[PDB]
Parts: sequence; structure tokens; C-alpha cells
Amino acid sequence: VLGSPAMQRIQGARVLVSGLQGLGAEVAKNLVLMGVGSLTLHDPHPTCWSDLAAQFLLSEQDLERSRAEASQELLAQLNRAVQVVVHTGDITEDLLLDFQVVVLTAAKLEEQLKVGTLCHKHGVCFLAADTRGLVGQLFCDFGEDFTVQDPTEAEPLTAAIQHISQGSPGILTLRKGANTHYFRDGDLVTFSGIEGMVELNDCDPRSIHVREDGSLEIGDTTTFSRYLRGGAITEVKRPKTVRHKSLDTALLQPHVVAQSSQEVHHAHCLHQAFCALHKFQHLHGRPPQPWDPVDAETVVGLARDLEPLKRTEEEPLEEPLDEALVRTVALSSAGVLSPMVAMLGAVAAQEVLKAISRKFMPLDQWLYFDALDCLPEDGELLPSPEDCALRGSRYDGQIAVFGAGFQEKLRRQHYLLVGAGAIGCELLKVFALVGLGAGNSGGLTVVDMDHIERSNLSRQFLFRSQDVGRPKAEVAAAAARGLNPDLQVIPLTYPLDPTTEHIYGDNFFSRVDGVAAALDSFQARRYVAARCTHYLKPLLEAGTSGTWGSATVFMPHVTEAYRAPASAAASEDAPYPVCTVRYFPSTAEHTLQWARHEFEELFRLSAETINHHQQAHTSLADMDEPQTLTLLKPVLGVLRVRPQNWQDCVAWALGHWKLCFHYGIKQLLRHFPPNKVLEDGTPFWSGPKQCPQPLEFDTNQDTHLLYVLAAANLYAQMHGLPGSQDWTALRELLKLLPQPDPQQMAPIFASNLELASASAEFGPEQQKELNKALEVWSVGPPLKPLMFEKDDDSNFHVDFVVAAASLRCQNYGIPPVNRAQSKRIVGQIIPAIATTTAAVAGLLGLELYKVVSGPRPRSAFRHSYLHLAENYLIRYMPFAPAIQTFHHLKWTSWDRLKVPAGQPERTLESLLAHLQEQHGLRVRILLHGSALLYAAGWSPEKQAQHLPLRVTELVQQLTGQAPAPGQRVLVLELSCEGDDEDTAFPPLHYEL
Amino acid sequence: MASMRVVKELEDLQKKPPPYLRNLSSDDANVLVWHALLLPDQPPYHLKAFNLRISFPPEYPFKPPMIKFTTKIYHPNVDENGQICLPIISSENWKPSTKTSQVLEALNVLVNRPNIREPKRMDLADLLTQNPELFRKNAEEFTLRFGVDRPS
Amino acid sequence: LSILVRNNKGRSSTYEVRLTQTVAHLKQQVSGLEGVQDDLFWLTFEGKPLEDQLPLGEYGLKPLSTVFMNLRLRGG
Amino acid sequence: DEPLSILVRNNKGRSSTYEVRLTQTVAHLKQQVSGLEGVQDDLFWLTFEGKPLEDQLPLGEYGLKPLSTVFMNLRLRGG
Ligand SMILES: *OP(=O)(O)OC[C@H]1O[C@@H](n2cnc3c(N)ncnc32)[C@H](O)[C@@H]1O
Repeated sequence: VLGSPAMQRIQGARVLVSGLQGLGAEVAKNLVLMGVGSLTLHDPHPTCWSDLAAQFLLSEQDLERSRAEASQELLAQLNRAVQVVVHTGDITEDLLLDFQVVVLTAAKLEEQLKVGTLCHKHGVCFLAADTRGLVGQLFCDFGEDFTVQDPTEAEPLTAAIQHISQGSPGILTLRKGANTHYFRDGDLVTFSGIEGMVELNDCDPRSIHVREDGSLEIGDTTTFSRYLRGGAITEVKRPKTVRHKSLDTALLQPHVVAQSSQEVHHAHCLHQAFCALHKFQHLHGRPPQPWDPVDAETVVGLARDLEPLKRTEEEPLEEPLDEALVRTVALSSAGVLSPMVAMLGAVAAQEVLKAISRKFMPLDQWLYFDALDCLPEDGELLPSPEDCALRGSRYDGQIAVFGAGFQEKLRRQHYLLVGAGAIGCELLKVFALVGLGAGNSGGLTVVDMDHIERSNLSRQFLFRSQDVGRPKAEVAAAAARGLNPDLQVIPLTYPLDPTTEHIYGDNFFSRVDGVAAALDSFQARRYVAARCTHYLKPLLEAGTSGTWGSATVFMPHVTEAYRAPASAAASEDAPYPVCTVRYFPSTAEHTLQWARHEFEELFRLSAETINHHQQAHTSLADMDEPQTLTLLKPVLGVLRVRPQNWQDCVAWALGHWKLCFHYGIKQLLRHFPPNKVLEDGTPFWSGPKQCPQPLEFDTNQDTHLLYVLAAANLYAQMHGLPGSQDWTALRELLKLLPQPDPQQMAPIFASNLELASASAEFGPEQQKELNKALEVWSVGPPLKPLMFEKDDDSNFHVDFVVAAASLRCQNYGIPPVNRAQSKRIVGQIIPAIATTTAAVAGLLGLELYKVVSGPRPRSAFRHSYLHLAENYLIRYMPFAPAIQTFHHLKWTSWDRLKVPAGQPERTLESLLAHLQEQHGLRVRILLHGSALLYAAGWSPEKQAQHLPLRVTELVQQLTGQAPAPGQRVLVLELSCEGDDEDTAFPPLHYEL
Repeated sequence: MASMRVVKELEDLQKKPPPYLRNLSSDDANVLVWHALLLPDQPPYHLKAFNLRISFPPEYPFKPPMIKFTTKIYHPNVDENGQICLPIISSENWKPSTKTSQVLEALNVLVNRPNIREPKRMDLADLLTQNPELFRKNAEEFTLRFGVDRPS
Repeated sequence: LSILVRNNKGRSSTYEVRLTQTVAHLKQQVSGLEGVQDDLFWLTFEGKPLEDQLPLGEYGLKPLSTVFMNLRLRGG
Repeated sequence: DEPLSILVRNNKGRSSTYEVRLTQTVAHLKQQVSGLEGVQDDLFWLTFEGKPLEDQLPLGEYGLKPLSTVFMNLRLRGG
């Protein structure tokens, strides 16, 4: 998230990015997006053709120009805060001393070693990334003493304190939860909220000891005061230290980052291959020619010549060098690809930010990404030097690795990018650079129903700041066409949801060759996967959260169908229980949703109750109008007349706070004592875990004032009077009035002589007063309802709801709201990190290569999952499709039953007989959507009434709709006699 | 799809209907809507019957069914609109395992034994805990005024 | 021409709605037929919310419009 | 038939010593992990030595030696 400690250091850092090829451009773009204060580029070499297949900043008109100078304009335009300068000299000690990070991207071994030694000598973090075809390389050295300050991507833990006793151990017990198991002995803890133990707050962090049955201790608390109740205990992180060997030393004894042992051996082979390539470049001057058989033999010979004793002596290799691997790497080491560049640039920029902000565990000096699977299989034709020969097109970087045939196959494609938020935008960049649909026989399509926001454009490159309001689809299409002039993007604004099944149906999905879904929800992903399964279309799905990332491919009939986490899909749109709202928000999250929904029901419905409904057809004689008027009018002031007073004061805010917390809690206590239940009399536990107290406002405390400000500003904005921010003068005014309540204690509750109002004792006088207030509001100005807007800070919504939640949770003894809960809330969500977005986009680009390549086995495809904070990356081949069977019928999750209708449309009996005989299955329930067509427990009369009819006519008669003009198939779900409540039979495609 | 599961549940429950529930029916057009006559056992609700309406969202069984008392019923934790605060239906105790049969059994228990722990009508819950005699008075009146005649 | 009208309860029940007739005089009849309070849900096509003061011609109600309503509020 | 103690690693930099058996199933391991971490089974999966774990196979096939860290990976929704 946005941590001020780390962000203060981020802006004050300076990073040099040498060798600004495609990989360097990716690293610089990610750094600029994340907001690195200064960025000195360095690449005096002229732009070539092969740099136009991976680098997006350079265009065709920037040919024969310095890459750094050409990219400077666009890189500065990306974010104005970043001061992207270009250095035209040479990498000298004076230059290296001033910077904080130095990234040599795609630089020769000589320069790598020289700059690495120079940087490791003084203080400078050094990275050396390089992509050679389909294999990457990253090295990170951060000196002999680099102290990370927060080694995990997790908020410090917090737990509600139940009770603490005094003694030598000072054992305290806490409420049951996952935090009880999470807490471990030897940790470090602090305390901030507690009733009792006054000076224990703000004390030094202290260790703990874990005992059985979830027993914890703090130490010696006997000397201290009495303890009433416990708010929370917070864990404290322990700064770690790392020492990295310099480059010249680590090049001999590499320490690779891997999650296995076989992968470590594979990375050792890759490292040997890269060293062989560097030695070849030093011995011959030129890189290996594209797919040249002669050069590959020289490279593998050099790999053998590389010292076998160069390897570690404490662990001999199980087998000598992998000749096949080295030969393949040499053969494909000609060009530079766009997805690989995105992936490695994402990882390198994440490492640079790790170095800059002293956050997250840094990489252990070596990472090797292998993606050779995208090459054609053994049986198929490997690309030749003749078609890999460069011609002069922008895609000759890709050609030198894959071939002109593959380039043409990529060019002749139709795809459908569903969603272009952030992953969609970067997938669009990858598609434009690759050449997906850049011909006349191909094309593209972008589907988005949103509009650019000031919050979204923060870390997005396709969207500018002058586009707020215009559709994301249209802006992304324009950006993609600007990137690749030959591309044909067709922006569509209509979303992909079950309602819009007449636009995106048959005719639409018949042209598309694949689908790429970068969506921000689970239900949308499940729907898109269902459509892709129904139409048998390849699907590429990505998802990011913080520094997490997932990229998956679901090719039909080879890979398992996408299955959504139904629990989370339902949780996305689900109401919260009302018991916590009424009397027990046991946690800060329930008190938060209580505040949100209480504000919603008090403001949004107020606008409709003042004017529309009252003035149109109804009066106080409706179901309960007095209650609706009471929940809004008196709590916001007696009023009853046109308010000539300024709508920005404290007279009504404090009364509302009194009614919200103090009066509410007192009323609840009068309803039932906090310790006893009247009906129970002698319950199992008298007052179990519930002891609410009324709160008294303190002017000094910040939460109470911030709530007052927020309420006053929002009320002014809502009534329409120009509201001024109280934080300058009116906060001091409300502090100047310390005791407005003692003079207005009794009358403000209800009318003038209603201390408690008993039960419906308000009477006709109060009813007529409410009616008069309604009439006055109806003849007065209309209050305008407002929605939850995170971008507009002036509305004071997030602060108001957070303050209310904190106040009520402290009233109930609940620990205060933390930023983690607000982040977990769907609203006020943080943008995805540019690094993980680029990583998933690059992995999806590799999957696109594999998909476009043609008919491929399942073992060729890979699903990837990464976590950049922990440097944990996996790329695993996916499972086979599930095989479900009932009796003699066998099926998977992709196949479908296809029964024809016939020129004379068959009847229900005909369809049933066809099923029963052909596929040997006796149908018991035949559903069309949510419409029954034939049961088995149905009465014989009903069966003889429905059965003689025909299916198309029956659907008409039941639904009341008509067959769609151009309808091709009707999907019906069928069950069987004697089947389990889990077996899902394949959907029946009645071919009408 | 949840529709097949709902159809299977209704067909299973029709052959052995619970004693307190009669004419558990649904329209073939929309099978995710059950109509039923709750028949209480404990007075004064024992006199009449109440038509309820169970609605199954397409996310079933991962989304609790919504129960609404179409007939006006005098219950401390049932709103005049017919909404019900059954603990299992609330999104804190819901599991896909729990069936609508169990939910309806809990509903019968709730109707026969008025609840005060979670009052949807806190006002009337207060009147209940203060003057249960006045509560029986209004209960009898509302049952005889709105309740549907009890079928055989 | 026919325009797809659907309800949030799973039943479409398409109704005769034309551009030559004001949308208000048709939505009031639809709400009266359904029986649910209009303030519960706002009718919306393609994701564009509808306001009491909002011209439909500016947003261009498409034939076969994807009009659907979203449940709101908290009755209980 | 002898039991072992694996260390399931939570997604927020935490580990926990579960006591399982080589004759159990990844489904049982997932149930224990879910129960301890307050997460739904269908929302997360768990991986070991890079490769993921199918929740229908015994843990013996996957080579879980004692004192092993089975990572827990969450299904991501942000886009
Ligand atoms: O990059 P991100 O995570 O913000 O992605 C969100 C984008 O996805 C689009 N989206 C979300 N859901 C859908 C559906 N159902 N159909 C089409 N597009 C969709 C958002 O509009 C956003 O651009």
C-alpha cells in the first residue's frame, strides 16, 4: 500500500538505467509509474530495427537516433513528477557516486563487471538484467550491509485483548481467533488501546511467551494499576540484514533463487549458457546469428570449455552440462521479445524499489526465467536461418526468434480483450508490439463499460490526465493504434454480462479466435469463462493483488475449464447481517458497515422523503413516516423552519453524536441491563461478552473532532449552503464552545416534555409537528442525494465513516479500525502495482505465443503464479480436464450434448426417447434456465399435457417470450434417474 | 446452476412434506420461487395460516435464500414487510450444507416460540417483554384480521 | 419494435415500449404492474443511471436495450 | 502409518506446524489449513516444490518429507 515512510524515501532516490533497449525501457517505465523521483537514462547507441519489436517508446520515426534521447520525451510525459534526464557521457565514478540505484540492462560482461565493482565499492545498489531470446537473467547486489526494515508483505498483527492479570509471568488472555495461533513466542509486541494500565500505552515494545491453551504473557505488571478492559495488542516487525557478494565474485559461485532442487540445476545450466554466450561475444565480436547451426555449436563448445571447477566444489553436478539447453538458448538468442521484456522489467523494477525503500526481502543475487516452451515442439518444424533473417519490419526482433511464418500467423488473428483497466492496458501494449491482428485480415476488440478516473490514471500509461471522462475502451483503442499503426482496434462500450447476450452472441463470437479477460471481479470472470466454454474459445485470464499475480490459459479440451471461487463470487455482492448493526458489532468491520449503511439510510433516503414521495401521493399516514422523519430531522436539529443560520456550526453535530452513541447506548441499557437478560433470569452466562458503556466526547481527542468536522462539512454540502473546511477556523470555534450540551440537555431529546416518550406517547401534536416539518421541507429547496466517491476528498465520506466506526467500536470496546480492513473493503481499493501488472501481462503474452502457435499438447501450456515481495515465482503445467462419468456415459467439463430438432420440430416425447436410447440415460428434470419442462414426479395428467407438445413451443408457452430471430441452439440442463446431487451432466444443445 | 438443485430439493420435499407446511408449490416458469402456507402450532398463530415466499438467488447454495412473509404476521422479529431475521439465513451462519428443509424447520420453531434476542421490531419486542398480555391481544387481533383460513 | 425489458427476479416480461413515448409514462406502468416500490431500484441500460432530470436522447436508448434494475436500501 | 509435522506457510509471511499423515489427502490438509486460517477451500490452493497439489491425491505421492513448507496461494481477483 501507500506507506508514508517508504514513499518519502522513494521520491528522494536517484536511479541510473544504462543500456536502454526494450528491457531498459520497461524498467524505466515501471520506475516512472511507481514514482521514482529522478531517472538518468544512458544509451548513446543509434536506434535499430530490432529495437522496435520490444520497445514501445521508440517508433519508426525515431530510427537512427539515440535511444535514451528518443525515449526521454515519452518517459517524461508518462509522469510529470519524475524528472527523466539523459546522460550523454560515460559511466564514471563521479556519476556512479551520486546515484542510489544503477541498472545495467543488456550490457556486455566487461561493462557489467566494471560498473558492478565500482558500485559495490562505495555504496550503490546494482542490478544487471538481460533477456537473450526466451531466457532472462537478473542479478541484484546491494552491498555488504543492506538493512531491510519490513521483510513481509503483511500488516503488523493485531488482536483484541480479553483480560490481563498481574504476577511474575503477567499472564494475559485474549479473545479466540486466528491471531491466537498466529502469535508466536519470542516476538515483539506493543499496546495502544486499553482501559486501565494508563502508562502501559506508548511504552517500549516487549517480548512474549506462548503457553498452552493460547496463554500469553507480557512480564511484570504487578507494580502497575488496575486493568478494566483490553483494546488490542499489535505485533512489531524486526528489521533484517542482508549481505550480497559482489558481481565479480558471485559470477563464479551463483546463488540462484528457486523453489526446488531440479530448478536450481536448470538455472545452473542456464547460467553456464549465459556465460558461454558472453565468452562467445568477447571472442567473436558479434552475437550468435539467428538460429545459425554453426554458431550454436561454437557456443556449446565454449560452454564445455567453461571451467568445470568454476562450479561449487561442495556439491558436484549429477550430470554434465545440458548440451540441448545450451544449443537451444544459443539458437534463439538472436532477438528480444516483448513479453519477456515485460516480465523481466517488472521483476527488475520491483527489485529497484526494494533497494530504494528498504522494504520486502530482496532477491538473493540471481534469478533466471526460462520460457523456451513457446518454441515449436520437437516434431514440428523449427525456424530456419532463411525465414529468421531480418527484413526491415518492426517485428524483426520477434522474427529472429520465431520466424516469418509465425509472424504472419500472429498478424492474421481476431481477438477480444474483455476489460482494459490496467492489465487490459498492458496486454494491449503487448498485443500491439507483438503484432496480434496488425494485418488486414485480422483485428482486435476492447470491451469496457467504465470511464477514466483521476485515481485510475495514477499508475497507467495508456490513459493520460486529459482523458478523464472518455470511455476506457475508446482511449485504450486510440493508444493501441498509436503504438502499432497497422492495428485495427474496435472499442465497444457495452459490457459482457448476461443482459448483453444479444450483442455478444453467435455472430459476434463466431469471428473471434480467442479471448483475453483482464477483469476485476470473480463473477465477471466466471461469466466470461462460461461464454468461452460455450463457444469453445481460448481464454487468457490474469489477476493481481498487491505484489501477487496469476496468469492462466484455458485452451478447450486440453486444459481444465476455469472454475471460480463460488464463495468469493457470492461474497462480492452480499448483504451483511443486521444483528451486529443493531446491538453487537463484535469487530471493527461490522461497526464499519453499520456506519456506512446508517449514513446511507439517513442521507440517501432523506432526499426522497423530503420532496418526492411526500409531495406526490403519500403523507404521514403511510406505513411508518414518523420513524423515517425522526431518524433524520431531529437528530440534525430541531429546525421546523427555514434555517437562516449558517449550516456550518457545531450546535447540531454534537446533538447528533449524543443521539448516535450516548443516547443509543443508554436506551439499549434501559431496554436490558448490560449484565442480565430479563427473560432468561438465570442464564448460562449472565452478560456473555457484552458490556456497552455510553461515551462522553472529549474536545482534545482527534477522533471526536474529525467526526464533527466531517459531519458538518457533509451536512453543509448536502443542504446546499457553501460549506467551509473547519480544520482551519471552525474546528477552533467548536473548541471555543466547550459546553453547549449542559444548556440543551433535556429539550433536545424529543419535543419539550418527553424524557423517555414511553410507547407511542408522541400523540397528535407531535404527528402534526412532523407533518408541518414535512410540508416545510417540501416547499423548501430539494436536498440532492450523494454517492460514495473516493476521488472527491471534499465530500468527507471515508473519513466520516471511519470516524463513526472507530467511535462506536471504542464505545463497545472493539479494537479500532486498521488500514488493512479498509483495504480489504471493496470500496477505497488501492490500484494494482505496475510491476505485478507488467509481470502478468508478459506471462499472458507468452501464453498467447503458445496459443497462436497452433495445435499444442497440454504439457506445452503453463499457468504462472508469482509473489514479488517474496521472490516466489512458479510456472507449472496445468492439469488434465476432469473426467466425470455416470453409468456408461463419460464426459468432461467442455463437451456438450447436441441433439438435432429436425425439419418437423420434434416433441418432448421425441427428445426424451432420443436421449434415453442414444445416450442411455433417463431424464428426470429438463430445465431451460429456470423454467421446468418435464419432471418425473409430475402427475400423469400433467405429463400427458406437457409431453405431446414440442420443445420450442413449450419454452414459448412457459417463458412468455418468443424464439430469438437468428437463434441457433437452445441450452437445456438435464438430470437423470438415480444420480447424485453433485453430478453435473453436460448441457444439452437442442439444435433448433 | 442452482435451479437444478432447487428442483431436486422441491421434488424431494413434496413426497414427504413437513406437517407444518402445506401446498409447497412453484411455477414452472420460475422454479426459484416457492410458495407455501406456514401452519403454526402455538397460539394464536395456531388459528390461521400464513403464506410465505422463498426466493433462491442464482448463487444458491452459496447465497442464503430470502424468506418473506407475504401474509401479515405479528412477530417480534418479523417486519410488517414480511422480512425475517432467521439466524441461519443471516450471512454469518450460512453453509451450503444447510438445506431449505432445515431452514423452514427453524422458521417454524421461530414462529411458534417468539424471539427477543434479535428483534426486527424492537419497539414491539419492548412491548412484548413489558406487557405480554397486550401482546397476546394484538396477536389475536392481527391473526384474525389478516391470517389466511387454515386448510384441512 | 421490441425492446428487452427484464426484472431482477428472473422474469423478463417484455413490454411495448417505444421512443416516441416518454420513458416515464411506461416505467410508471411497469412499476404498477410489478408492485414493488420504484425507489427500491433504478432502471438502467448499459450501466447508465437514470435521473428524474435526464434526457434519454443524449445517451441514445438502443433498441433491445439492456435495461435492468439493481436492488438497494435495507428494508430489514 | 506414522505421522509427520509439516509447516504450512500462510500468504502473509506466517508459518504453522500442522500434524498430518502420509495416508491423508490434500483435501484433508486443505480443510485443516482453512480451519486454522479462516479461509474457504475453494478460495485458495496450496503448492509444494513449485508444482501445485491436486485435492484428490494422498500427500505421499507428492513427497512431503517432515519439516517441509507447503505454500498457500490465494486466488486473485484484482484486475
Ligand atoms: O485493470 P483492472 O483490474 O481495473 O480491470 C478492470 C476493468 O475490467 C472491466 N470489466 C470488469 N467487468 C467487466 C465485464 N463484465 N465486462 C466488460 N468489462 C469489465 C472494467 O470496466 C475495467 O475497465
